[PDB]
Amino acid sequence: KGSSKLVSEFFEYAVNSILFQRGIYPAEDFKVVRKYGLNMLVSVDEEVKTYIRKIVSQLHKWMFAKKIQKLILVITSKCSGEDLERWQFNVEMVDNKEDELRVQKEIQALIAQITATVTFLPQLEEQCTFNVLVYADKDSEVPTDWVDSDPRILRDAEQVQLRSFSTSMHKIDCQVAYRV
Amino acid sequence: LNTRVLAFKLDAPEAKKPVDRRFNTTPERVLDAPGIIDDYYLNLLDWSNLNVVAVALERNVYVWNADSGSVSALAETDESTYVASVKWSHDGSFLSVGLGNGLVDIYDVESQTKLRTMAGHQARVGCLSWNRHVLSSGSRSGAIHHHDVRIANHQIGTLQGHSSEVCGLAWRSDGLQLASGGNDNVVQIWDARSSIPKFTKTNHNAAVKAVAWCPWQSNLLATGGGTMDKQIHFWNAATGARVNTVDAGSQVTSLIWSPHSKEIMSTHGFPDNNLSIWSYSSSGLTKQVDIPAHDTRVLYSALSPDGRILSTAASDENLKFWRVYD
Amino acid sequence: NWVHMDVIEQSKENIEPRKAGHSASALAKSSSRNHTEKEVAGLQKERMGHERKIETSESLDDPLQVWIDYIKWTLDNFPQGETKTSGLVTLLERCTREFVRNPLYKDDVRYLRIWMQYVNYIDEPVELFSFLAHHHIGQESSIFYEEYANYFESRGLFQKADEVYQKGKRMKAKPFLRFQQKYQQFTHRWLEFAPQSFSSNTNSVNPLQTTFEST
Repeated sequence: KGSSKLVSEFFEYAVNSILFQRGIYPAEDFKVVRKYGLNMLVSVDEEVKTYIRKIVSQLHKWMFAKKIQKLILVITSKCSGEDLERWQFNVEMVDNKEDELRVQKEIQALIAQITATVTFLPQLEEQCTFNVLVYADKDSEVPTDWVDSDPRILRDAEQVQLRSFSTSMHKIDCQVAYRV
Repeated sequence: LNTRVLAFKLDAPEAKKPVDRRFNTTPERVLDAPGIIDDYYLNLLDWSNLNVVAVALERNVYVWNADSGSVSALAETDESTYVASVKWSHDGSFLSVGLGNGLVDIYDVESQTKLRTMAGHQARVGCLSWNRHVLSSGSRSGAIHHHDVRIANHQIGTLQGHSSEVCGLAWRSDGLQLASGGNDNVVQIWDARSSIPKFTKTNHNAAVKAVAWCPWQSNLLATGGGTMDKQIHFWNAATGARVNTVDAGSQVTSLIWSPHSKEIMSTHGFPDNNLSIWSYSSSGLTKQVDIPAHDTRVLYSALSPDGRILSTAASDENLKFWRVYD
Repeated sequence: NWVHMDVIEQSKENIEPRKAGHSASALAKSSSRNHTEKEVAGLQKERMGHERKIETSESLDDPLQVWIDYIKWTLDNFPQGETKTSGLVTLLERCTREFVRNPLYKDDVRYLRIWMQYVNYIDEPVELFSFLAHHHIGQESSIFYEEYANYFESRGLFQKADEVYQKGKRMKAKPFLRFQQKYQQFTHRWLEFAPQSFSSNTNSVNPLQTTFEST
């Protein structure tokens, strides 16, 4: 309900952020908008906006139905065709007016950490593309635009656990795997 | 396994090609500093008003008299720990030594005997600032402790203004205000009587190790940020206004106001390892002098009590002396 | 097996910005350093081990590996890079010097990468690039041309950078796709930042040139 909406929106902003920070599209293809008390980068490109929108709309449906366990974003060199980086958002069911504010602060902190990953992440020196995966319940409804895939887990990867935020409904955290 | 893995079938859009005063560069003197630790979170150098340099090498504090050039080994910690900070009291009589284990030692410089050890920090004490007989200690826990060094129960108060390591700490020379910077990228400005921050500044995007009060203007404070920040901001500590700013180009490890001229010196870490002297005015800051000081980050610095000479130290194991004024 | 970002943040101001990034576990170890004589001794032991491996390295089919492991160990254990006790630059120097005349590594991109890490510490990099070219090291690789050309471009010498790119194109340095994109992008930057010096035909417009006369 409220939580699925909130979380889906977070996914939209996070995906944009990763795309900008990892240099998947050039800086000029984004603009600054104020969200979570931060300056967030968000695509101004109609094609990219539409791609992301389709994705996020489906994610919102799966959140509402409680079908989605994880959202995955993998980054891949167009040169070698191999996966260099894997961002994994874990969705778990948790076991007032103030709560909305708290959630906003927690999200802020997670986004700041996502940005701070720039301190240790290898520079991507080749143009990369990206793919998005979700882990879902077996009984989930799958639209034509989504299809079976292996998890594309990284081999010989470093992995970092980021912070989480919780609504009254969902606990969301982020992990990043990468190859040095 | 209840999990089904799905991938969005459509290929992501391919990216489109985008449309859019001469300064001596040679130090006057160089002193070997074997075993000096390379860590941004420590402060291992200080120069007293009695003209004594204290420097921490691993477990030991050595003192050098700038007049006589006599060297002596003032302190050696237990093997389970190391020196994280040294600070002289204002009169230069006492040396406070913060340790990696949270203890704070106080030594008498005359007899070189440890006067006392002060516990109560739960982790490394990386920064120290003296207000009269009050010594203030910052820690990796984010806590600040006020110690009245004359009394058996030393701690007279605590401030918790930081959610991670306290990096910079400085009392104003008149003791009315204290500034703290932190690894949480926060600057706190505290009135002496209050455990409530007078102002809290979030402008820095990295740790703030470098904190300095202007000696010719009471309320003027300089702070400078670490690697992801690189900025030096200036504040009016009465109104909370940001009155100046400059892009330093490198991680800022220290800021030292020139007592004799309207200028401020900064030392730097990644990438530049340099020493900069800036002219200060209401209109703004102009870079006067920029010179590579060390072969590694210039992590530690202290100004001579006559304000004419700046000592810097680094993990190239040189303690260097630069004549900055005259 | 999962390093928390809080732990990394504790050490963030000791992390040298590096193109190749940092190992997570290495950062975990950095944040927990106790700076004791014992810890230093452990590091001294491991260093000794690596040095012994360099001793016996000749027997191995791919001895460069031994240096890589050693270089990594340094990068991993000293997130701030060069210090007296880290000896990073010296190690990079010994490694670059070791394989100069070795045919097996002429075109090996690992060795070249080690050279590129070394060049960051060099006062006059142009001598280094010239050195490599003279010894036919990395000449088939896009990374060499990228770094050489980059030095020139940073210096603002766009024409010099282009010459390097031209050699690479003749060289057919690989992977040729990466090289192609890199060259293209450079050209773009040259046209944006220093158009007046662009020496190649632009098929530029000629306002009011006569394209037809009735007579």
